Amino acid sequence: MTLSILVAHDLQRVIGFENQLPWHLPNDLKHVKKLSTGHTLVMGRKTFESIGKPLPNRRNVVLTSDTSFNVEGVDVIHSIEDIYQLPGHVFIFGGQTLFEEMIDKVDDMYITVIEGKFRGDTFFPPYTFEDWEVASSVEGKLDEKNTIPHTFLHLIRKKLVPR
Ligand SMILES: NC(=O)c1ccc[n+]([C@@H]2O[C@H](COP(=O)([O-])OP(=O)(O)OC[C@H]3O[C@@H](n4cnc5c(N)ncnc54)[C@H](OP(=O)(O)O)[C@@H]3O)[C@@H](O)[C@H]2O)c1
Repeated sequence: MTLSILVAHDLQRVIGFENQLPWHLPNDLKHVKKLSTGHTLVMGRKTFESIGKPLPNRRNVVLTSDTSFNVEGVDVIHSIEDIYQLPGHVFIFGGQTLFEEMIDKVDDMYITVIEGKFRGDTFFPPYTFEDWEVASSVEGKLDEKNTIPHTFLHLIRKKLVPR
């Protein structure tokens, strides 16, 4: 069951400020929608509270220690271990804590690199391309509504081989 990270981060790996995306970029929300519709998003509780409602047309799974959590349209899990039981293509959708927890465990990552420097208070963990093969790299198209340069990366973990 393919396990992927799904994230947008800026040139300094910022992913959030005051529990919201620091950028306004409609084409990347379209990207997220295209990739995850019909599949599963796993997210930590703050990320979920940030969006406020489940994203439509896909399974929303929320990781929390709160056994009181029960939101309509949302499935709850209480540990990381539960992620590996989830059927199908599972995307780790945030936030900083969950990415830190999962970056060493996922098969691959769909990263939108936001090609600017924003003020942030939450970050994606450092990673090196030494470890990740660029399966694809696609420059986002800019327009009136989408004015920050950005790049769609699909990265796949490199195998460790002798020599
Ligand atoms: N740029 C992007 O693509 C993107 C995408 C999504 C989110 N974000 C940003 O990320 C930020 C939030 O990140 P964050 O790290 O502060 O919060 P987070 O990871 O979204 O939520 C953390 C919460 O998840 C629960 N949790 C995490 N690990 C757990 C475990 N092993 N077992 C049980 N529960 C666990 C805990 O909830 P309880 O405290 O309820 O137990 C924890 O407080 C927001 O600013 C958001 O905008 C960015």
